[PDB]
Amino acid sequence: MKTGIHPEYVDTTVQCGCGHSFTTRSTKQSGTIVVEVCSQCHPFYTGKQKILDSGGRVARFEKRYG
Amino acid sequence: ARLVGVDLPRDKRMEIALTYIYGIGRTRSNEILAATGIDKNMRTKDLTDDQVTVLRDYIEGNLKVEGDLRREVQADIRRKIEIGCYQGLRHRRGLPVRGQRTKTNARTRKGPKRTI
Amino acid sequence: KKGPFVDDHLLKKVDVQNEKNTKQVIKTWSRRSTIIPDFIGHTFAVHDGRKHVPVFVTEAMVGHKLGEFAPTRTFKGH
Amino acid sequence: KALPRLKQRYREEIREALQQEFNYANVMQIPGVVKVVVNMGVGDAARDAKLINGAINDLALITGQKPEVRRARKSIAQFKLREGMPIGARVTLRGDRMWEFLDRLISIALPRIRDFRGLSPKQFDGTGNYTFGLNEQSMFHEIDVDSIDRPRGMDITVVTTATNDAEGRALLRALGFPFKE
RNA sequence: ACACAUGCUACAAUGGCCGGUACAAAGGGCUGCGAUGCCGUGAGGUGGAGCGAAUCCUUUCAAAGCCGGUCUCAGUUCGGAUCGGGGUCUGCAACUCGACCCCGUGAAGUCGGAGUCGCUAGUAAUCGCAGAUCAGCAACGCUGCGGUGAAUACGUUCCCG
Repeated sequence: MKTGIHPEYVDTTVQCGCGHSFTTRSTKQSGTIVVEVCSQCHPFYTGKQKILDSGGRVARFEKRYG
Repeated sequence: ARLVGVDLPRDKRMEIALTYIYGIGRTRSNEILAATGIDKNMRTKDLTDDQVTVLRDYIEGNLKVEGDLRREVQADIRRKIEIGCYQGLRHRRGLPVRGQRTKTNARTRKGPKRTI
Repeated sequence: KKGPFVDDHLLKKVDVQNEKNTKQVIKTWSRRSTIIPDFIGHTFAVHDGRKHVPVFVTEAMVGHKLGEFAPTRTFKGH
Repeated sequence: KALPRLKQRYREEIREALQQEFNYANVMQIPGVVKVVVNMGVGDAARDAKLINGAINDLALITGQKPEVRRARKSIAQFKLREGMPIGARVTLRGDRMWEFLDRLISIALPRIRDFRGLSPKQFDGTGNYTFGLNEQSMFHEIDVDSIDRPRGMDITVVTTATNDAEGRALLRALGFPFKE
């Protein structure tokens, strides 16, 4: 590592809304990150919703209901 | 502030700050801000991250947004352009779909002008 | 949003077609309804006035009225 | 902290389970991340002189390294190039910088991108290296979202000791990196 | 793919949006106009008071106006085209081709080159209202009704008849 050219590299404490907390080295001067994302990926859920999204024959039978 | 995926501005009221997302206009802002409880007069600088939490969970839970709406529609337009409809033909040729005037106006579908 | 149309002549013909499990090209006058999903699979010779165009009906056709899987106007420009 | 967190779990769990999955029969044979290099874009060289210092600054404070400015091998005429113009810098990460960058992006950068469905498993080379595209930026909470006028994108490469490709799929699957069949 | 012509909505603060509130004129109505009430977010649905109408219905009728709050000059709380989903009504039937409502979507457009048009007082300008045709409507059209309401005319040299 060279001395003076690299930015300061500090410990941090990352917190999400649910409180699931992370401790890392980082570049932030604040020493913390107040984030809205945790290790709760929505791809698993988003993908399911997207898969669920198609199919309209049923919807038509919906309007017509007999 | 940050929300569902739209970067909120510096100084806007909440019933306008919610509007900058693809799924929300003015009326959805007047119904979302009535259901959740955030004052519509609140600026974006004065917004709370817990208000981002409750508001965010509400409007991803009970309403659809950017990716759903867009690759969402854009699956319905390509749906009617695959099956061979007449509105499919209008989306093919680049013409107005509602069967409206094509002789003089409907320049917003043909676009920029070439003159012969 | 209540009782949708139905094309009663095509309705009588369609039922006969699917009871016997027979599929036949149909010269059809009707431009007005693809009413039930009972019409799925039947080939419709749609009549734009001048000739009959064969149209296969699949699951996505439900909710599009029958005539404009065949267009009535012709345009090229040059 | 004796071990970075990703490496805290890597030094026991992913290695023991990856031996479970593949019977190399030899310790030591057992893939791990070598470097994480972060190529940088631009292509505005010749067209605009000022931005590349925007990219030097950009690579830095996403991770804390001074990106080394990498320039043109040759002047190729159509896309205005000139031998020796700066066209994007890159930063090579290895060790504590590699792992702290990885865990942070993993638990921070990947979830935020709008409509972030996943990452393709297909994007390997012949030998187990994974590269994917960050089109805009501001996936990172290190960059303040009003400091940032135009979006500077970047490639991020993970380079492993994976002699195959499903070796690297298996590592980067067990390591907390997303994918989507 | 185009080019012309008459209109309408605009490009914002003399403005937009929310709340409160005051004032018209004329008209229209039988297999028509249809109230209170109830169901809807809203087009509307259910129901039929009462009227062939200075009586009943079109609500006691308006909108611009006034009082108040918010927005702070920005491609925006300007602008509504377009497009997606979801509906209602009319009709045997809304695909080619109806209007209206709801949710989203949110483009051009920063007062407009040469040229050119209208208007001399309740006029111009702007604001709603009704009617005929009509089951429904392409009505921003046409014919009318009223509301608020200016500037300028030195004068025949010049253009037009």
